Amino acid sequence: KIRLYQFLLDLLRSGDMKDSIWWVDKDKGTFQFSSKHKEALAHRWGIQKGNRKKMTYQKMARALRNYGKTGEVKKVKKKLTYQFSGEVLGR
DNA sequence: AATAGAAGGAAGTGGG
DNA sequence: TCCCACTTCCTTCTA
Repeated sequence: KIRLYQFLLDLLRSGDMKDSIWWVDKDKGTFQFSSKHKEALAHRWGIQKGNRKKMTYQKMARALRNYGKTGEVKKVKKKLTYQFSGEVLGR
């Protein structure tokens, strides 16, 4: 199965949920979720994973925070905004 | 109060 | 056995 950060990067490259997620500065790898439409994207993540329960944004962001230590995704001090690492961006 | 974003400890589930 | 990569649950704090 696909990793959460790759799922998000794939969405950003494809544009298929442009109303739920978008680049802020793609050169830097910063991206931002929609306040009003992020849940639809969280639902898709859960369904792609086949999880038992409905996925929520809160649980999705809980997983996102676990990347902070290893570095694939880091929280940015801006509403609903995160940043991929250069390594993730290159791959 | 109502709403929302952000946080993380702890325990459960998957597939190695 | 025991880590992977989250998922789920619950509670806290700030704005």
